[PDB]
Amino acid sequence: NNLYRDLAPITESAWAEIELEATRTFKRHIAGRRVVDVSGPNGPTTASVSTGHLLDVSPPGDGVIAHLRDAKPLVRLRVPFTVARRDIDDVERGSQDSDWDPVKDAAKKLAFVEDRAIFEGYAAASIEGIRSSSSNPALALPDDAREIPDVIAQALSELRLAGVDGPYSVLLSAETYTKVSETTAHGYPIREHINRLVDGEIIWAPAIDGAFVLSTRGGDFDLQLGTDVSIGYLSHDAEVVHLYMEETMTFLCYTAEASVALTP
Amino acid sequence: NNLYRDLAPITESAWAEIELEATRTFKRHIAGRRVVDVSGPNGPTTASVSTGHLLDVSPPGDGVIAHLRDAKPLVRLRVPFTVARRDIDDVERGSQDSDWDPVKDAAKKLAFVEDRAIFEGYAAASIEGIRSSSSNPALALPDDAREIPDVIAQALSELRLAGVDGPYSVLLSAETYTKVSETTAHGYPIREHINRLVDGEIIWAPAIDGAFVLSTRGGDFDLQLGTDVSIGYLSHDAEVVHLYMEETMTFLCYTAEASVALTP
Amino acid sequence: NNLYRDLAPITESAWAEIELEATRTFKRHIAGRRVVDVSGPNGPTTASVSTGHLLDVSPPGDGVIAHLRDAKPLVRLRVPFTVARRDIDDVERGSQDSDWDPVKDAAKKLAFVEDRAIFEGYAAASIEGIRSSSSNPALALPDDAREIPDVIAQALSELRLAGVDGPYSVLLSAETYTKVSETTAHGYPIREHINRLVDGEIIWAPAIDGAFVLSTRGGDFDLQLGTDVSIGYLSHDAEVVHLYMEETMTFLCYTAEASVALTP
Repeated sequence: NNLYRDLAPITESAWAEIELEATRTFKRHIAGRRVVDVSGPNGPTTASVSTGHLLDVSPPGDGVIAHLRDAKPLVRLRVPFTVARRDIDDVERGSQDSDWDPVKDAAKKLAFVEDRAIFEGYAAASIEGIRSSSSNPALALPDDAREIPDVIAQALSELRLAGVDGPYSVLLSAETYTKVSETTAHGYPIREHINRLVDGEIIWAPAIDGAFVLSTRGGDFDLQLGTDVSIGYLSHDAEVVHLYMEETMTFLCYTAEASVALTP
Repeated sequence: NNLYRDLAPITESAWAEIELEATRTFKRHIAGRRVVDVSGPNGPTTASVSTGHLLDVSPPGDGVIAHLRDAKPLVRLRVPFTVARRDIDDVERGSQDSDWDPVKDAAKKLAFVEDRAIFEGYAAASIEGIRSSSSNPALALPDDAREIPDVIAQALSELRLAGVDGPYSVLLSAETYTKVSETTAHGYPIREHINRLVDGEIIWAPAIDGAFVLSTRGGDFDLQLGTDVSIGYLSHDAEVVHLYMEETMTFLCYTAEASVALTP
Repeated sequence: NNLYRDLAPITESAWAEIELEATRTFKRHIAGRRVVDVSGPNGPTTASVSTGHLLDVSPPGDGVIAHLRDAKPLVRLRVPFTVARRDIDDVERGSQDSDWDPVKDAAKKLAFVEDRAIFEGYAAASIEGIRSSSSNPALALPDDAREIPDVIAQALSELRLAGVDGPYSVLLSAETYTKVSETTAHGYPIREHINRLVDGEIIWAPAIDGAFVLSTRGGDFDLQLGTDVSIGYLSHDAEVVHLYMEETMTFLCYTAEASVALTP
């Protein structure tokens, strides 16, 4: 009800088209949710996640010991966008090529923001990313792609020597993903070697910079959602309708030695 | 299990006696829980209470609007105390007059701390009390007790003129309670007049300073408990056992004009 | 009962977390138990393993022949470690990132000790390892990884010429494992060649020095356990709890020509 979608001059079919486009774009442009554990929507009443720690505070009086409970607040991210009214009206007339580019742009922006917060951190929201939280030393991606299989093999060894078990996955930036896809060593593609090195999967991650090697055993990275991605309405005009894409979330990292970062 | 009561050299009967004494003392010395609404124990995993508000924060990037969710953290209060081992051992021998004075002192201290936090506030825990949160102007208790019925009648009128309804209750400090109990006007006790003025009850509140006139309709004052009063064990010796009384709580005031403070 | 875990100030959830971490780390860091035959726990009353041989001794008197029965005693290995009490207490408050690094370190130390005893021997315990017990001549690992497939093929031939049958497995040190994983010959990875040479499996063995080629038909290597890995409690303080990881075991090698050692 807080979305006020009933006040928007948008028909049911137009809403369905917009939602389909947004879902497709967000699914295509998101990679963090494919590795970390998602704590599903807890409702609009959720404002923070309890960590279970205690913080020393001044006692209310003599002879009393006081401790505050520690919690991490959620953050709400809102990406506004605008949709032309003629495109909405053409849907009911059988139009199959309505312009939903703003929806795609908003979905891409929200997905990139979420991925960067998960992996690179968001200081204002008190989110420490996987890269900063990792304790394993960071490796460097080689200049030539033919050496990528070696470095990924060095990281895995680290994860094995730290006691971290379970399937291992590699998240590669767009440039690194393309380089690995097209590179061959004496005619032998290097993807067929990385696929054998890694028993998990290679993930298309267009939002990160370098590469990440993580252990997907479970219980190391938790994305807490208070509210999942939702589309709402602000106002409209004789020509345009103003909507927004919204999400309330936070990220927590528990295991520091379950990730290795390969810098560019 | 976190109380570690199984490691203490205390028998079941001694535990029962200690708990009975603590419960009696805390019930006798507490007055805040008789007026405000208690949100019962939510378990050890509760660290904060969501308020439903939003705080502006710096956006993660251009074209995005960010808001943090606001929450009030809980605070844990711990009052340690010590019990002699001979008194514990005498319980199994049929002793009916074991020394539980430390338990009573700890219970009184915890109850007074909780009452003062509810009514006078606790800045370090971000708790704003009923007195500071109230918007109605504060009245002054008269020098002579015979005029107390008039001032209480002035406060009620205020509560009526602000639109606040429901039963009205008066919390009186120990000195004011005794003065009202013993005072008479031309032989007519003033308690029989205050009882007719007030359709709720007169509450013995030995922790507050002056007096409070509140509306007990409901939904104005909320004491959130993460964990109720519990007794735990720290360590022991050949002569003494070290225990503590613990409670995790916070207080929230919603209706500012549902209370009037009568200063001493 | 001899572990005295009931005296420890540790809750059930903390015990579960500690045991889970220890099991994960030990499973990740152990390789001997994946090849040899494990004679399961026989109970605390087991003190030695009978070999079935006889030792000449001085007769008690004229006209009598005396022989002592030969047995190999078990050895108990204990690795103490310490855990902070605040981390234990945070588990009941919903903490998901408690510090169990000491448990991981103890598990790694115990696993490495057991692996080195199985493969390199432990003279004080009268344990002769696989390397010293082997009768086949030891080969040398080549300087360049591209020649590793050849040497492993030389060892297998030896095992075939000695009459040893059954699946063959290769245990590689961490360095050799990584080298084999990353090395390629004219773009063709050498793992795809070693996997075809060997009909068993390639085992990650971070405790051994060079490499081992063994026959896993069965009945050649026996790890006798009197008591499996178990966690016990020694004492505690106001800040820390002292625990230990314990195991009673011995190792026996029967077939001398069922193993080949490739030195670094």
